[PDB]
Amino acid sequence: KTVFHLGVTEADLNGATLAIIPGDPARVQKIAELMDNPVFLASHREYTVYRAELDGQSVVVCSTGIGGPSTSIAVEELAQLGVRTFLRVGTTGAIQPHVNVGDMIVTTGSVRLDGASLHFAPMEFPAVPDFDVATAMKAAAQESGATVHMGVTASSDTFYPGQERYDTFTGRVVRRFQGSMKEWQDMGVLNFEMESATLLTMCASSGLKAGCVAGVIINRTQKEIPDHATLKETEARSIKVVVEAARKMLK
Amino acid sequence: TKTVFHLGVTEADLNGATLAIIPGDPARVQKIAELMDNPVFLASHREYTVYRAELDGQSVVVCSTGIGGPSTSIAVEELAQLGVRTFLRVGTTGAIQPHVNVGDMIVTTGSVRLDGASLHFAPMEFPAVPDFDVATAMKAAAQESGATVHMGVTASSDTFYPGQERYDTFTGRVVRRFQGSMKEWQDMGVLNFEMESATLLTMCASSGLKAGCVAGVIINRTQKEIPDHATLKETEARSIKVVVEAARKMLK
Amino acid sequence: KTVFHLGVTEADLNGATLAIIPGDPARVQKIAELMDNPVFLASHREYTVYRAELDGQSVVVCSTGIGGPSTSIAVEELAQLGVRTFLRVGTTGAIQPHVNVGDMIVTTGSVRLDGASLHFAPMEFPAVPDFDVATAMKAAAQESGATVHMGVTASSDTFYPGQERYDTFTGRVVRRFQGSMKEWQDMGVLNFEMESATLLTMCASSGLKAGCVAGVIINRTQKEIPDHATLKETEARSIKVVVEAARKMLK
Amino acid sequence: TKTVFHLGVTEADLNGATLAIIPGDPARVQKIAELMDNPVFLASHREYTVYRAELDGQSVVVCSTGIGGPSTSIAVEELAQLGVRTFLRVGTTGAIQPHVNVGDMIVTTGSVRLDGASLHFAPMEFPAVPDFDVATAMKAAAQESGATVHMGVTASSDTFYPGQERYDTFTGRVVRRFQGSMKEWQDMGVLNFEMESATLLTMCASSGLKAGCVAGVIINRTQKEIPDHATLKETEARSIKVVVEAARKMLK
Amino acid sequence: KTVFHLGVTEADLNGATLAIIPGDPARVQKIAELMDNPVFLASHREYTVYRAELDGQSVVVCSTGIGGPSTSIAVEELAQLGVRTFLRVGTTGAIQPHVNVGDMIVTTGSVRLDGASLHFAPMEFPAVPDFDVATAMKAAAQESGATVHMGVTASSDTFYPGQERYDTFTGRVVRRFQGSMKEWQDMGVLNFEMESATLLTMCASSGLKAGCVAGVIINRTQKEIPDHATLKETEARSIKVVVEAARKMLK
Amino acid sequence: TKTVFHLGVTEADLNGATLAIIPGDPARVQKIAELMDNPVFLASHREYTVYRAELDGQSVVVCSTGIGGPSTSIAVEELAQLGVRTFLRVGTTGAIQPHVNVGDMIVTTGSVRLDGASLHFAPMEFPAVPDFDVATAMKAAAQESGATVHMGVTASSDTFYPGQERYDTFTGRVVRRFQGSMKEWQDMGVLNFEMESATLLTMCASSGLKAGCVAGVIINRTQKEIPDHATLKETEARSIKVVVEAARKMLK
Ligand SMILES: O=c1ccn([C@@H]2O[C@H](CO)[C@@H](O)[C@H]2O)c(=O)[nH]1
Ligand SMILES: O=c1ccn([C@@H]2O[C@H](CO)[C@@H](O)[C@H]2O)c(=O)[nH]1
Ligand SMILES: O=c1ccn([C@@H]2O[C@H](CO)[C@@H](O)[C@H]2O)c(=O)[nH]1
Ligand SMILES: O=c1ccn([C@@H]2O[C@H](CO)[C@@H](O)[C@H]2O)c(=O)[nH]1
Ligand SMILES: O=c1ccn([C@@H]2O[C@H](CO)[C@@H](O)[C@H]2O)c(=O)[nH]1
Ligand SMILES: O=c1ccn([C@@H]2O[C@H](CO)[C@@H](O)[C@H]2O)c(=O)[nH]1
Ligand SMILES: [Cl-]
Ligand SMILES: [Cl-]
Ligand SMILES: [Cl-]
Ligand SMILES: [Cl-]
Ligand SMILES: [Cl-]
Ligand SMILES: [Cl-]
Ligand SMILES: [Mg+2]
Ligand code: NA
Ligand code: NA
Ligand code: NA
Repeated sequence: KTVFHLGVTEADLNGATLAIIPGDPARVQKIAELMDNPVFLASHREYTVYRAELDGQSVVVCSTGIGGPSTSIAVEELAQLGVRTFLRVGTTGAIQPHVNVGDMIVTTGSVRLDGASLHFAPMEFPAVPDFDVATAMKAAAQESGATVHMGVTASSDTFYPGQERYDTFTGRVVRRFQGSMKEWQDMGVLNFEMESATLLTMCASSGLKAGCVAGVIINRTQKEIPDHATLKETEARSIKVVVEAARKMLK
Repeated sequence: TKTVFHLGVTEADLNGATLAIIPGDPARVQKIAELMDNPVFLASHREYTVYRAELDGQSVVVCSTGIGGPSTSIAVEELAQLGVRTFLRVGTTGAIQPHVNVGDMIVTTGSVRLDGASLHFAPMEFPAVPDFDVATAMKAAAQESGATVHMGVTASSDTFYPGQERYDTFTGRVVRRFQGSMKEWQDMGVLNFEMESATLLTMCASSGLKAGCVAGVIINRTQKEIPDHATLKETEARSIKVVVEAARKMLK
Repeated sequence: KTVFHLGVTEADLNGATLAIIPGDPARVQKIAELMDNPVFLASHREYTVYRAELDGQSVVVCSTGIGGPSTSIAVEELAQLGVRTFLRVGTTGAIQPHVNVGDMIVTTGSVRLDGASLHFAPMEFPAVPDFDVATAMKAAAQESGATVHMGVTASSDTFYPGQERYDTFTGRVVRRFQGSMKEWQDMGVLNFEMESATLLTMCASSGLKAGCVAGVIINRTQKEIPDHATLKETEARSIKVVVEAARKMLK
Repeated sequence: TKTVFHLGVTEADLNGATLAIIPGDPARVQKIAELMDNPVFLASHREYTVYRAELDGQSVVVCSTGIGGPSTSIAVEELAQLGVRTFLRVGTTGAIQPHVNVGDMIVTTGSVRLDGASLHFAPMEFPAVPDFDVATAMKAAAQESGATVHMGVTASSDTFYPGQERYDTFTGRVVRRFQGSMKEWQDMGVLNFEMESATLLTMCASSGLKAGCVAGVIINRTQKEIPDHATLKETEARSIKVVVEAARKMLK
Repeated sequence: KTVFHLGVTEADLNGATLAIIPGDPARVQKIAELMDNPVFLASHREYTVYRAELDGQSVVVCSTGIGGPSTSIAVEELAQLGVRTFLRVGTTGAIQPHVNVGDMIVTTGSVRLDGASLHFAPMEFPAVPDFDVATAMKAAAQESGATVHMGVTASSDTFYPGQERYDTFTGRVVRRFQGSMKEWQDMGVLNFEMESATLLTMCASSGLKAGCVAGVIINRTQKEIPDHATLKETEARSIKVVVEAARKMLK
Repeated sequence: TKTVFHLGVTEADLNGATLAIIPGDPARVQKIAELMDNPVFLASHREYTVYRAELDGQSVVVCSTGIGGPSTSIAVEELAQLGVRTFLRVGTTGAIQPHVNVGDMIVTTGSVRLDGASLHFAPMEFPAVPDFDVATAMKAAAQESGATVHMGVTASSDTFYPGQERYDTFTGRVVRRFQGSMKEWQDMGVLNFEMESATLLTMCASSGLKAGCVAGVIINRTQKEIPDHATLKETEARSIKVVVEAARKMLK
C-alpha cells in the first residue's frame, strides 16, 4: 500500500497521473510552488515528494537522485501508484559549439552509456521519448523565449570518465571512453547527462510516457565562465518550461 | 559532373533537389513521382530507380533503396554526395500489436536495431531515432489525410524471416536470439517490423542528415505470417500520398 | 503456392534443385543464356528469376540484390521451392597486392561484418562454404585459364565505412572500422564484398550447399586503373565459370 | 585549494583523513560519525552528507553515496581528489541463500557486475574485488562482534526491481537477461543482492584505492517469515559498529 | 636458440616445414614410427617432439595437449622454427546420428566456443582450414576406405559444460550452453572437440596452413558402446590418414 | 564406484582426500607429494599425473593440470566427482609491475578473465575470485617461508603470446583487443600474467568448491619476454614448500 522507497500511498497522490521528476531534492519545492496548493508528502534518501494541482488536476513532483539506478526506483514506484507520464527537467553539459549556456535541449533520443537501461530492454532498443511529451516540451520551451535544440543526448553512468573528463585523481579514462567526446560531437550529439537513457528506455518499454528537457549550464567547448544572473535565469526558466509542458500534457 | 557510383545520376540531374523520397520497391518510384509535377525518369540500375519531380516549384528526387540496410546505405550516401539532406522513407510493415490494422500508417519514433549496417555508422548504444521535424511532418501528413496513424517504436530486422520470428519457412528454425522475440517486442510496446529504418535512422542521425520513416501496415502478425495480396494496392496508394504531403511540409 | 517476394511457384522451377545467384538483376539473363532453353519466370523488386537447363537438368538463376538482407529472402524462398544448392557469382575488391584485376577468388570462409548472418547462427559459427561447391568452383575457375585464389573474404553490410572508405559525404569511419582494412590485410584476407557472410552462414546452418566465386574488378592497393577490355573479359569469364561449376555439381 | 564539485568540502576540511566510511543513506552519516570522537558536520548537498570525526586520534571521513553506482562513483572520485585512499562501505543487503539469516553479516569477496558504472573504469573481464587488507579487517571486525559472518560473492545490480528478479511490479515482467537470474545466482553460491559494490570495488581496484563492503542482512528472498522490529534495529546498529571497528583495524 | 616450451632448436628439425600435431604426447612416437628414421627430440610438459622423414623430407611430430591454450604455444614455437604447415589429428565425438564410430571427419570450419582464437582474430573471423590441407586430408581419408564427412565442428574450451554434459559434479550447465547440443545438431554441426577453433583461427590469420582430421570415437546420440577392436582400428586409421595427408602436402 | 574419464582413478584411490594441490607441470607432482607422508603414484594419462599423500594424517591429492583453462577444467571437474572440495594451485607467473622481483610470490585476489573456459561456468559479470580462507592460508604460508609476497589482481590469458602482449613472435602482431593491454593492466594495478586462474577461480566459485592460486615470479616483463628454465629451479622449490604449508593450514 505504501511503496518501499518513496513513502507515499496512492491516496496521497489525489489521483495524479503525471509526475515532474527533477534530480535534486531541493528543486522539488521550487517546481511545486509554480502550481497550486503544493504540499510536502515525504522525504526519504534522495526522494522528496510533493503534490500540487495544475489546472485543477493533481501533479506529483518527485526527485530522482543522480543516476539511472535511483531514477529507476522512483519511476517504478510512482507507476505502481498510478503515474503514467514522467517529465524530467535537469541540467546538462553541451558538447556542441553552437549551443549556448541558457539554451534549452529537448532530448529526441539518448546514447545508452548507462547500465540500468539494460535491465528493461536490450541495447538494440532505442532510448527515445514519447512523441507527445517531446512535442509539448518543445512548444513550452519555445514559448518561454529560449533558444531550443532538439537532438541526441549522451547519457552516462559516470560524471567523470564516461564524460571523458581527465582532470581527476588518476587522470585516466578507460579504453572504451578514450576519444569518445569527439566521437559524439562528430555524430551530432548535443550534450551529456546521467539519467535520460534509463528513464527513456524504461518508460518506452513499459507503457509509460516520458521526456527530458534541460537547461545548458556549461559548454565543454567554451572554456569561459557563464554569467551568474544567466545561470539563475536558466534554472528558473527550466522549471517554468517543464510546468508549462505538463499543462500541455494534461489538456 | 561525374555520376555517383551506384545510382547513375549527377548533381545536375537532381535539378537542385535537397529532399529525397526513398521507397524500397523500384516500382513505387514512378508512382510517387507522378503524384508531383514534371516527373522525369533519371536512371535505373540494380535496385536503384531514380526520378525527379517538382513539388510546389521545388525539385524532389525519388530513389528506391532495395530491401535492407546495406542497399539503403548506398543510396543515402550517394544522394548526400549530390546535396540531398532530407530523406523520407515510405515502406510497408507488419504490425506486432493486435489493435494496429491493415491499412493503418505507422510513423517511427525510434527503431530497435536488429540490423548490421547501423553499426557501421554508430555503436549500438546510439539511438536509431528520426529527425524531429521529419517525424512531425509525417505525423501531420498522415493525420491530415484521415488515416489511422500510430507513433512509436519499430523493430528493424536484417531478415524478413527469422529476425521477424517467422516459422513458416524451409527449416522452421529460429535462432535462440529471436525465439520468443515477437512477444517480447509486443510486451515492450513495439508497433511493427520492417527492415530499413534502423540503418537509415542511425546513419542519418549520426551524419548530419534529416530522416524519418512512415509505413503502411500490410499484415497483422498476431494473425499470420504472409501478407495477403488483395490489400497491398490500396495500402500502398495511401502510403505514397502521405509521404508526398510530408515532403511538402518539409520544403523550404 | 507462389512465394511472396520472388513470385514463382515450385512447378515454375521444373524440378530445379540448384540456383545460380548473382547480385544484379541484369546479369540473370546473361547467365541463363549460357545454358539451354532459358525462360523468364518473374521480376519483382531486385529479384529477376529465370529457369534454364544444364546437361538436361533444370537450373534456376535468381538475382539477390545488394546485401545480406535481400539475399536471405531469395535463398529462403528458393529453398521453400526445393532448391538445395546455391552458387553465388559476384564482383570483388582485392586488398592483397598479389591478387591482380582479372584473377578469381573462391571464398573459403567469410569475416562476418554483416547483421543477417546473426539471424541464422551466433557469431561463433563459421561462415564457410560447402566443400563440394568450393571444390567445383576452384576447378571451373582453373579450367577457364584464370589465376585463382582460395581464401578468406571480408563481408560487409556497407560499401563505404565497412570497407574503410573515407571518400564519402562525412569522411568519417566509426571506431570499429578504423584501421580495419590493414588489419584484414595483415590477417591474409583477400577481398571485400557484401553478401557472402549471410549466404554462407544461412546455408551452412540450414542444410543447404553454398559457395561464392568472384572476379577481381579492383585492387585497393594498386594505383593503376584496369582497362575496359580486361574488365569485360573478367565479367564474361566469371559467369562462364559459375555455369561450369554448376555442371560439376549436377554430376 | 579547491572545493570539489559535488561534495562541498576542501582538503583542509578533512584534517588529513585518508580513510572514509561510505554508507548509502545520508541519514546514517551522523550516526556513524557519533560512534567516533569529536564528530563535525562538514556539508550536505543532494545525496552527499559529509562529516569528519576522530578514531584513535586520527581523522576519518564519513560520506554518504546515494543509491547506485553513478552517485557512488562521484563521491569516491571527489574524496580521492582530497586525499582519501581507503573506502569502507557499510550497507544493507538481501540474502538469496536459505542458510543466511536476517541479522547475519556479509563481507563481499567479489561482486557480480550487473551495473554500468564499473565499465567506465575497467572492461567486464576485470574482477570487482575488494582490497585484501580491507576485506580481512571487515571479516575480523564482523566476527569479533559475535555475528555470524559469511564471506562470498554479491550480485550488484543497477536496479532494485528487474535486476533483482522482482515481479511484484507495475509491469510484472523482467527482460530476458534477468529471467531466471536469481536461481542462477543461487545455484552459483551468490549470497546477496545490493546496488553499489560492483562500481565501488571495480573503480577502486583499478585506480589504486583500497575498498571493501560489509553489510547486515535485513531480508532473505527465500524466507516468508517477516523479521521483527527489534531484530532489524539490532542489525542496523551492529553494522555500523562493525564498520567503525574495521576502520580502526585499517588505521596505520 | 632453443624455444622455451618445446625445448628444440631450428637445427633439430633438419629443415622441416610441416608438422603433424596430435593432442596426446603418447601418440607422437606412434606417428613418427609410421615414417622413416624417427628421432626423439624432446619432451617437456604436454609437448613431446619427434622428427622423421617422409619421402626423403623432414617432418616434425609434436603433441599439443588438451585445449587451445597449450596448442597455441606449440604452433607459435614451431612457426618460430620454420614450420608453416600444421596437420592436426585428433579424436572427436559425433553429434549427428548419421556419423558412426570409426568414420573420419575433416573440419571445414569451427564454431569458436573457445577463448584463445580471440587472441588472434575477432569473433567475426572464420575458423577455417587452409583449402590445400583440407583437400589433402579428405583425399587421404577417402583413399583409406573410411567413411568421411566434411563439415562444421564445435570447438569447446571445456569437455563438460561446453559440450552440454550433465553427468557432472554439479549437474549444472550455464545458460549459454543449455540446449546448445540440439542447436548445433539442428545447424548441421558434425562433432565436438577442443582445439580446432584455436588452431584454425591462429593459422588462418597468421600466414600458416592448417587443417584438422579426426576419428570418431563416440557418438553422443548412440547408446551402444564401441568395442575395443573398433576403437583400435579407428586410432590406427587416423594416424595412417594424417601421414598420407602429409605426403600429399609435400609434393 | 566410477572411474573418471581422464584421470584414471576412483574415489577409493584417494583415501578420503578432500583437498588437492594442482600444479601445471606433471613433473612437479611427485616433487610436491614427496614433501608429504606416504606418497603413492596413482595414474598418469596425457598431462595428468596423479599422486596421493598424507599431510598431518589427512589424505591429499596432487594432480597436474597442464597448461591453460581447458585442461585445468577437466582435472578440477573429475577431482570434484571423486570428492575433492578444496583446490590449491601453484604455478609460475610473469610480473608486470616493475617493483616485483623474480623469486617473489603472488597470491591472486581476483583474476582478469582473458580466457574462454570461465564463460562455460559463469557469465563474464561473475568475479574470478578465490576462496577467502585459501587466499589467507596462501599469504600466511608465503610470508612464513621468508618470501616477498604480493596480494592482488592477476591477468589470466588463454595464450602465452598475444594475450600477454608478447611481440617477439613469428608474426610480431598482436590483435587489436590486446594492443596496449599490458600497459592498461599495469596502470590498473594488475600484478602479473598467467594462464589458469580465471578458469580455476570462476569454475570453483560458481560450483561450491574452494580454490586459490599462488605463483612464483619467473620473469619481470619490465625487462624481457622469455623466461629461462634456470631461474625456474630455485623459484620452484620455495613455491612447492609454500603450497604444502598452505594446504596444512587449510586442513587444520
Ligand atoms: O556536463 C554535465 C552537466 C550536467 N550533468 C548532470 O549533473 C548531475 C550531477 O551533478 C547529473 O545528475 C547530470 O544529469 C552532467 O552529468 N554533465
Ligand atoms: O511483415 C513485414 C511487411 C513488410 N516488411 C517490409 O517488406 C519489405 C520486403 O517485402 C522490406 O522492405 C520490409 O521493410 C517487413 O519487413 N515485414
Ligand atoms: O570492392 C568491392 C567490389 C565489389 N563489391 C560488390 O559490390 C556490390 C555493390 O556494388 C556488392 O554487392 C558487393 O558484392 C564490394 O562490395 N566491394
Ligand atoms: O534486497 C536488497 C536489500 C538491500 N538493497 C539495498 O537497497 C538500497 C535501496 O533501498 C540499495 O542502495 C541497495 O544497496 C538492495 O538493493 N536489495
Ligand atoms: O566427445 C569428445 C571426443 C573427443 N574430444 C577430445 O577429447 C580430448 C580430451 O580427452 C580433447 O582434446 C578433445 O579434442 C572431445 O572433446 N569430445
Ligand atoms: O610470463 C609468464 C610466466 C609464466 N606463465 C605460466 O607459464 C605456464 C606455461 O609455461 C602457464 O601455465 C602460465 O601460467 C605465464 O603465462 N606467463
Ligand atoms: Cl535537478
Ligand atoms: Cl511516441
Ligand atoms: Cl516499399
Ligand atoms: Cl546506508
Ligand atoms: Cl588486494
Ligand atoms: Cl590425439
Ligand atoms: Mg588494489
Ligand atoms: Na543516487
Ligand atoms: Na537490396
Ligand atoms: Na593442456
